[PDB]
Amino acid sequence: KGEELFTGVVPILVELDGDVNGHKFSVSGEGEGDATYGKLTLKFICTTGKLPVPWPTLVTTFVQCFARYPDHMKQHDFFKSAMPEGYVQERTIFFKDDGNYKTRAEVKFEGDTLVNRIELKGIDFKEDGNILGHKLEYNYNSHNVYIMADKQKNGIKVNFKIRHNIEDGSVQLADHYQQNTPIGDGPVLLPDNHYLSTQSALSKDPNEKRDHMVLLEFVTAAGI
Amino acid sequence: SMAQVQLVESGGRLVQAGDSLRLSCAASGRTFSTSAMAWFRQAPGREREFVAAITWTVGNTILGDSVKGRFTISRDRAKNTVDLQMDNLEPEDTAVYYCSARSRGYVLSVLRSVDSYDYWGQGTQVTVSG
Ligand SMILES: [Cl-]
Ligand SMILES: [N+]
Ligand SMILES: [N+]
Ligand SMILES: [N+]
Ligand SMILES: [N+]
Ligand SMILES: [N+]
Ligand SMILES: [N+]
Repeated sequence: KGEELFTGVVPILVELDGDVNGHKFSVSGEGEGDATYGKLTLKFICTTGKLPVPWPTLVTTFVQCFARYPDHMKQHDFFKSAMPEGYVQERTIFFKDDGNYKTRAEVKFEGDTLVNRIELKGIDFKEDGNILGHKLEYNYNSHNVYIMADKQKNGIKVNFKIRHNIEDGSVQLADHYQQNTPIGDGPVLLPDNHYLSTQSALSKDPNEKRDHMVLLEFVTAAGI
Repeated sequence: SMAQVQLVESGGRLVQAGDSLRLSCAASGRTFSTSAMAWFRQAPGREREFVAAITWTVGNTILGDSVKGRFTISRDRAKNTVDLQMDNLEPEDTAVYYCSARSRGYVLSVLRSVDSYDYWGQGTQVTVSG
């Protein structure tokens, strides 16, 4: 059982290659997750210069195997059950009245490090809009992440609506559609319907000259 | 969207004991998913034997006991190659050298085992004469 890999603190590496309206960029990240607390801490650097999109729009792309599954729900932690071999995470993210991100990720162990490698593609964004015009506040809210099994794909289907606070007091919704399928052929837990209560907080390293993001996530499963 | 990866070894030669040689492997296909690559070697009448492995993201390396301090594995993610630098070659290094790759994630201990890889090249011959 993959649950075993998560009983202590696990180091994490993150790598993302992106292209939004033709603007290419790369990000690298490191930190650690502790599933016993449901805690994740990560720092990201844009290695190509300036990030062409707002940092909060990439938060959900930048490892739900670090959720805390209460003991009575351990039967439904598909994320852990897929490791070490790992799992594919794909999303399409529809920004209300704007463009969309499509993403492709693999989350897996390489020895003692959990690795999350992402490709991201965004298109049809307005040059005046909240995203390309950098009108999102640098902050994040709480959301519920709804998980249901997908028996035919041997995986899960996931959906939620992220609320991005805009600097003029409006809110920009980002509608997430998500699926996850194992990478190995080992058996995986297909869960009953449930959700992950997700909270996050963004901040900055003042000793960091490069464009960057410090990310903190707290995630606990619920609904059973 | 295909998982298939293809591996092409090169560089095997006939060489004198105490010489060095560099082998190279080229991966293509869904290289995005690669998580480890490795070199094994097989001599006639013998089981295939672990030589060296390298984790793909970080570059952590594992060497088989009988090449420790002589062989060096390294990989280049931009070119999707993994090279095996063999110094101080001995007649007993004579074998066909195979390149392999894994895409599933793993704990480190399974990487020495032939059964832990999803893709294999067709080998390149190394002969060491003394
Ligand atoms: Cl426009
Ligand atoms: N930002
Ligand atoms: N995201
Ligand atoms: N999890
Ligand atoms: N909700
Ligand atoms: N939440
Ligand atoms: N492919």
